[PDB]
Amino acid sequence: GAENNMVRLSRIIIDPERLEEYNAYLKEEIEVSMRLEPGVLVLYAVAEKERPNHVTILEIYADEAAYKSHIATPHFKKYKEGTLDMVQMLELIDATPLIPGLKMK
Amino acid sequence: GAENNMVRLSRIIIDPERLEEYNAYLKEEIEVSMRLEPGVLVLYAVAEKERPNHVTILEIYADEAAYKSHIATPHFKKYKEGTLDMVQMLELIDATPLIPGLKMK
Ligand SMILES: [Ca+2]
Ligand SMILES: [Ca+2]
Ligand SMILES: [Ca+2]
Ligand SMILES: [Ca+2]
Repeated sequence: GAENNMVRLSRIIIDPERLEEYNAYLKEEIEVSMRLEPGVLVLYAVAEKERPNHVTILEIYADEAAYKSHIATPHFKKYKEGTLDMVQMLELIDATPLIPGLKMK
Repeated sequence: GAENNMVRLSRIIIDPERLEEYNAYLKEEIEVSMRLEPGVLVLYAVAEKERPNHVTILEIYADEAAYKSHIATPHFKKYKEGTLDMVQMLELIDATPLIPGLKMK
């Protein structure tokens, strides 16, 4: 439920020359995850308008089991392997939501 | 609709000695905004577990008119004035969602 969801921010810097390829892989992998995995509650990615190769993803998983299952999926594998040479920085920020379970209108 | 929503990340660093007071003001202001303003679609605040005085808020407004109305409200005023001496850094990052209108499950 809301009280044990794993919430994380991923902050990524992508090689500017590979940004189109990266976005193609990322968008597909998010779409498949949202479609197929009940434990993936959101993968909400945004690109900074001033620096479009700086992407932040708000990640909410039902629990750590859901997260571990997610990173074993073929769709996550395709993304992780496909983009390995495109990522310049990856920051993984575990976080606590101020209002657990707050949803978008 | 999804295609003209104003999406922004606010990254804030709060004076560590004022963090409890800050969170009280922030949580109240988010709760009131979500309750009262149809144009505030989400204010999803998280605190970094390693550095709890580092807060990131995913902000989604229906449009720029909704945002301008929000910052004129008495509840936003109370928060902005109440926390003015507690904020050490404020970064306002306009952003483009990769999947406009994606919602949390
Ligand atoms: Ca849960
Ligand atoms: Ca390069
Ligand atoms: Ca809109
Ligand atoms: Ca201090």
